[PDB]
Amino acid sequence: RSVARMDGDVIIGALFSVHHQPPAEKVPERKCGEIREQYGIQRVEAMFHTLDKINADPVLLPNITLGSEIRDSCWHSSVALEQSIEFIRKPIAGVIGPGSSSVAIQVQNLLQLFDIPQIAYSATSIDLSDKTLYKYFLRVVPSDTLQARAMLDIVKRYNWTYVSAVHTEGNYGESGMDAFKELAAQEGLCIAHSDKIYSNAGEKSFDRLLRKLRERLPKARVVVCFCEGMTVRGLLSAMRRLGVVGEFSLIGSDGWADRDEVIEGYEVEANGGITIKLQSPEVRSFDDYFLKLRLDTNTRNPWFPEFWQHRFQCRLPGHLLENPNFKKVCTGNESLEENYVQDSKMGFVINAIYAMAHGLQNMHHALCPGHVGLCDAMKPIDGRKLLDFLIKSSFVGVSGEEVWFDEKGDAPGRYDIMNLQYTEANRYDYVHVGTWHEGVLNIDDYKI
Amino acid sequence: QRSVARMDGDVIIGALFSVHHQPPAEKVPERKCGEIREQYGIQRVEAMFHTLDKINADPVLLPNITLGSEIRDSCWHSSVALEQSIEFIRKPIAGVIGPGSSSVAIQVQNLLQLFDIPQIAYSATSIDLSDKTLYKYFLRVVPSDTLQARAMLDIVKRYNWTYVSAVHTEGNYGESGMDAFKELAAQEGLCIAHSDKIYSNAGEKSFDRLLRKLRERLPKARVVVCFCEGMTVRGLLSAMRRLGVVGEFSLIGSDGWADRDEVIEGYEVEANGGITIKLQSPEVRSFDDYFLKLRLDTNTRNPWFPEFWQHRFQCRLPGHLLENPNFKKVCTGNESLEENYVQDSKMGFVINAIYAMAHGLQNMHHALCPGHVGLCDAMKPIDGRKLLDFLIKSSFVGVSGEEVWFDEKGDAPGRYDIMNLQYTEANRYDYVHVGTWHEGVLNIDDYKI
Ligand SMILES: *[C@@H]1O[C@H](CO)[C@@H](O)[C@H](O)[C@H]1NC(C)=O
Ligand SMILES: *[C@@H]1O[C@H](CO)[C@@H](O)[C@H](O)[C@H]1NC(C)=O
Ligand SMILES: *[C@@H]1O[C@H](CO)[C@@H](O)[C@H](O)[C@H]1NC(C)=O
Ligand SMILES: *[C@@H]1O[C@H](CO)[C@@H](O)[C@H](O)[C@H]1NC(C)=O
Ligand SMILES: N[C@@H](CCC(=O)O)C(=O)O
Ligand SMILES: N[C@@H](CCC(=O)O)C(=O)O
Ligand SMILES: [Mg+2]
Ligand SMILES: [Mg+2]
Repeated sequence: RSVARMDGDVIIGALFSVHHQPPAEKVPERKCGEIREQYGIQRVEAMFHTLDKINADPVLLPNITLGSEIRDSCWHSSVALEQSIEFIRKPIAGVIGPGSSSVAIQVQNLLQLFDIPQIAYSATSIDLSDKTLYKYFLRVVPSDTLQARAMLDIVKRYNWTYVSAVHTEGNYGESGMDAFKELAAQEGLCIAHSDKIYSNAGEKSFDRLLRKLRERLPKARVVVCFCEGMTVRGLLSAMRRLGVVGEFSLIGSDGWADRDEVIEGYEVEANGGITIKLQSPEVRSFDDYFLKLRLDTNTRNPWFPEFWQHRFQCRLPGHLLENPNFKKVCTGNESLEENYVQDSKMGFVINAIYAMAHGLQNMHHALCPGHVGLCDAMKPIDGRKLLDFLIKSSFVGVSGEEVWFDEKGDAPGRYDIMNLQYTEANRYDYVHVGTWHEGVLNIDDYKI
Repeated sequence: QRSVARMDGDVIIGALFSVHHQPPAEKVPERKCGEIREQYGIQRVEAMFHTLDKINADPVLLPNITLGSEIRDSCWHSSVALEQSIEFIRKPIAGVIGPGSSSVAIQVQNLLQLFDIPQIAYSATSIDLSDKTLYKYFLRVVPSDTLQARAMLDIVKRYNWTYVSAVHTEGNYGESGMDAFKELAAQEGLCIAHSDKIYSNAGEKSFDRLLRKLRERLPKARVVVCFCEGMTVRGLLSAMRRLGVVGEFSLIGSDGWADRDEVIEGYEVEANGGITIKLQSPEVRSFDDYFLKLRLDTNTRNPWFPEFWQHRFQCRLPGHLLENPNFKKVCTGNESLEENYVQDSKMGFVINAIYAMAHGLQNMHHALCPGHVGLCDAMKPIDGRKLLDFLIKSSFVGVSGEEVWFDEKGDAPGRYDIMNLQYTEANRYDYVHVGTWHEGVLNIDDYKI
């Protein structure tokens, strides 16, 4: 499997969903789906970019260059584990990712055996806060103990007393929904229908899911989905097949948030949806770098050629990765600015990388006092010690966010409440209608 | 540097057994295990040694090819099991026996499958493991809980009940078991009245509500199917006592209840008449003949024996690397293993899992090395992907005379005992054996119920 590398004194591993997960039938041979931009290429480039800057920075890690070994997780436990084995087969100092809680648990179960700290940028499961089971895990995002509370507050806000519940099979949906149901039970909120499903389940399964939900109408119109985006898309698609529109009031978790790829093509069935988004400021710095990448000068990113052809539905003559679905040759001058959309969690990806650097810096200050570069004490780097320095690190993120971790490796965070609506213009957009921070729900009622 | 039980041979079979209890929660990061175990540990380690000795003396099974072993401790925990599984992939292991727990077996299989190493379980019963897209290299000689659902439904249909309530304990066991029951029930025209789930540790208030919801469906739905942990049943019995009701329902429970006294202890009156399922556990006399004769000074192939002996007979071994600090008297070495002796209830499964591995290797040899006495180039090294194909199609007669074979998903047939709680001729409540579910056929003594 391809691997994006950058040499340096200390090597940082990373796991990103460069491709979609393998089709249910291909799982055994671990053959992945199509190339991804927001969750794949953009994150791979964000790592390269962040490391470039850090290595060009005189204050952070003065004479210590950070290298990398970026691997594809295909958002799947089996591929992620396969690739994590490669990390431990210069030794990896720490790992960034993967994005899924279930997948993250699989990776952490192996990494902890070699004392390799892991920092997530999107794994929000409450379970990962258990340090007896996940000692070497930390993250720059808040656990879903909060998101579940935010979701219940929204339901309470609009006096909904009877709701249906759906979650994506796996640790993220299961842990999040269990927390929500626990809160609901305390508050006396009734759950009409409850169901679960795998994001990659067949259409017949999503058909069944939808049918079961409709049967609980019209009393159970509100549907709480602690779901991955693809699970939500699977449901919209099922609504498309049955010819139904606007029957439910969907309230989704961060797997949906304000992601365009989730509702693309199904804006009609998705319209009116209310979602939760992890607050993360747009990273302009990244756009300036990313949009200037060219298919001829970007050689450090092994997947770029595959990406370009897919991004511009064109093919590369003679290229081994020539796409057999497009005829118009790639002019190699197409603009990455067309319909461009930055990964919604870009800030977290970047700050997770910076957290790793700050951990290494803090460790160097303590173990190699007065030394210029790495000293005997950090040759090799002791993962167990690096973990403690990471947990005790605090800094200002790429966009001003205060980043630090509590004893459980959890970071502070908050959410933006989004509402999908048909704007004045002939277009559907994610309107920012509110926020949830420290138990306080603020929603602009006139905006909804 | 965790100890390993070894026996060299032409082909090495790996094994993961719970030689020790899992690490206390706070000792998990350091993977420091608990107390030594006998039935789930030492007895299984010895069962493997004994079985291999027997197979190596068997003129019909692998006549001129010896089997060896690399037995590791799983401490009934995924971190230790993974730690030890890493050691297997670090002579290469042809296959792995174990581990015992489904959640732990899943973690082990996620890794083994990456190296095409077939894994055969003797006690992991999770329905999840039947998914070959996720667990291609997993097979087992113990039935999947989906067969418990089947047996329980067969019991319900036998007495022509049309409506039943359904309760299951939260978690994989309870939820998967009940989902299986419900799928079958729907397909066969059985209606579900009240349906619920609950944690065994839920409060009395929660069990009070559960009982109220069940009673609301009376008298039409007098039968309650419980795919539950024993303590969930106990919670329900406890609620019946508080409410002051008796014999209103006919409870049918999965093996979480089985024939456990701790479940009905003090609530025999409200439990009386319940029907439960239990995995059959045929005693393997030949194992006892071997195990009961083991001695401290001569058993040097089992590295955990010294520790086991000290704990088993509450004595210490002066200056031993693992000298038990809880007892002052010294072991004589002539204590008898027969005192309070109890044979691991899964012993037959453990032995048959080992025999299944041997038969898969034998079948592979016959097909890939025809005419060769020993292993030929086609089996140097053994192609795990091929061994998996041969294992799946292997069948034989087990240690207790049962027929062992696997379906396409690597699942095994199921044989359960059917119990009925009754008040015997004496002033006592006993779990009376009233039937069996023999691989699809329900045999019940209708008069005893
Ligand atoms: C440290 O790195 C800087 C790069 O800006 C270089 O100019 C300087 O000479 C280096 N110092 C040492 C002691 O290597
Ligand atoms: C919820 O119900 C209360 C009580 O009837 C009412 O005062 C409040 O305005 C309602 N809020 C919404 C959003 O409907
Ligand atoms: C194979 O094993 C049998 C059974 O003990 C033995 O009689 C025979 O001599 C062996 N063959 C060889 C070539 O060693
Ligand atoms: C179940 O119903 C069938 C059909 O009437 C009947 O033949 C059979 O005897 C019944 N069994 C019992 C145990 O009542
Ligand atoms: N927070 C989700 C991931 C959502 C997403 O990034 O799409 C998880 O922990 O799995
Ligand atoms: N069947 C249980 C294990 C039972 C036992 O041996 O204690 C499981 O799948 O985890
Ligand atoms: Mg620097
Ligand atoms: Mg033999």
